[PDB]
Amino acid sequence: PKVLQIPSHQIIDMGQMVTLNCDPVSNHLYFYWYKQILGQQMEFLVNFYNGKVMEKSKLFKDQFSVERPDGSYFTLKIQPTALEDSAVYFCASSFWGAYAEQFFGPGTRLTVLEDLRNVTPPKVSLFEPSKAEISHTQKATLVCLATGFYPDHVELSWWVNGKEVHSGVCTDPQPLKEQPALNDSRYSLSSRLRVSATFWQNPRNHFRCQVQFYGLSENDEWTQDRAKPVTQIVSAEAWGRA
Amino acid sequence: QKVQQSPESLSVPEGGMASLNCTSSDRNFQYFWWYRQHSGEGPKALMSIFSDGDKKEGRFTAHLNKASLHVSLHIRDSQPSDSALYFCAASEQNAQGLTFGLGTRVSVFPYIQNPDPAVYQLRDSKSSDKSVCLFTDFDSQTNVSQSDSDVYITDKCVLDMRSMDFKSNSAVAWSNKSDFACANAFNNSIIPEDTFFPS
Repeated sequence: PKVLQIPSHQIIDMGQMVTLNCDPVSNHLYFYWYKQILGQQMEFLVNFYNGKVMEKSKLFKDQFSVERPDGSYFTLKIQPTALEDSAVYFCASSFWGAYAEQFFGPGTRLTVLEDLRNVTPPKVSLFEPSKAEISHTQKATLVCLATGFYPDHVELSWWVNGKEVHSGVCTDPQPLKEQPALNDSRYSLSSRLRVSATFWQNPRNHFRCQVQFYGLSENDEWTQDRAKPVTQIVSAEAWGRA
Repeated sequence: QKVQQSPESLSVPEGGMASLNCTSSDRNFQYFWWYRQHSGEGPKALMSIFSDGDKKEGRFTAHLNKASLHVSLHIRDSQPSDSALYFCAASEQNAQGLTFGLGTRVSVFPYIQNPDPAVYQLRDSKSSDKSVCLFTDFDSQTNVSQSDSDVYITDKCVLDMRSMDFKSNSAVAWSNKSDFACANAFNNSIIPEDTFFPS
């Protein structure tokens, strides 16, 4: 019993249309769109039942389109996209309507930019464990930095001997702005993976920090000299050492 | 703000208790929900409370007094997975969207049994020129302050080495500024006098 949403991330420039898709619980009759600003304040936009938009808040711009064609996703379409539309949009559905538990999707993170020319993938560096830490604690912390990326659509994961690990890992909850002053600032993100020192010391062990970057697609034009900053993975690797 | 929540945020030791409070400035909204949201997910209802009194769902207890429109959530035996943003949401008698409070951010922190605060330098695996400073193994109530436009310092982060039943805090700092070094990386923070600074 989980509501689904795609896409998880959307970057778009101004004056366009984007489509937010929601797949509500199979037998639910009431569908909702909400939006969350700056990772906290949650605001109702609009709901839908009996095949029609019903309630709308002051935040709902009627220029937006809300539909649920037979056998297709519940959708919100934002047009023309504006900078102020940037937010995480969450869909929800419920069985009995008002007083029923509303089941929320995982959200779509929409970033609207003035132009796409600044989109830039991360540089990723892996910093190896300190000999002093190993000496003092019998433990070894690897640190990974993803830097210089924009906008801040990334997910970081750690891979040991070709297998993803979660134990021993902690990644900053949010990227930090490199130049707080700017509205166009690039971001950095750090993570640690801590393993027993003897595991880091084993040269048969392979460690990889991986950053999944959400960027441009083939449908986006690119005329600048540097590589097209497409959706891609950037990783840094190292083998354990004595 | 129709629905008002407090406190703004709260730190709770693992195994500990927490009390979240909520009110409405509008007597029309008398039907309340508590929702929880983890980073990168959508809200998930914990429980509703529509009548005066107490309701229980596992380690969670909600209380409502309609007369005063006081609502609260009480968490017992807090678990690391309880770290989340907690929203009070309400709806009016008479289907509408929910109205949410600003939320309370709850962090459940580990009790560090044998604290061993230290700042280490780690070198880049592809180039020995660049490095970061790792402040680690400090106590969970140590506060890491942000700080110079060209010096970067992350918030403290709890990692859990599951098989060892071992958790530890860390923060990372780095910079290209000529005067930056691990010895002074975290100077704007109050750190234990016995912090280990090797070389």
